[PDB]
Amino acid sequence: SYYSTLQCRNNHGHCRRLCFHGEQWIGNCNGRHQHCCK
Ligand SMILES: CCCCC(=O)OC[C@H](COP(=O)(O)O)OC=O
Ligand SMILES: CCCCC(=O)OC[C@H](COP(=O)(O)O)OC=O
Repeated sequence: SYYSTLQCRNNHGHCRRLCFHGEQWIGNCNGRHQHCCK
């Protein structure tokens, strides 16, 4: 329930529903529609 979020944040990412301009969607975080944006 936490490891995808942690892996995202440990690899320069932030969990968002929509990535910011210039960010890449590299995986998902935990929780619904929470996307890892780097
Ligand atoms: C508000 C979440 C608090 C943790 C929880 O209830 O566990 C359920 C899921 C488990 O992780 P998933 O990525 O499978 O949703 O956590 C995320 O909502
Ligand atoms: C139906 C579950 C969708 C979760 C997903 O990872 O993929 C779809 C994403 C969901 O994120 P949204 O921000 O669009 O809701 O859509 C991206 O375009």
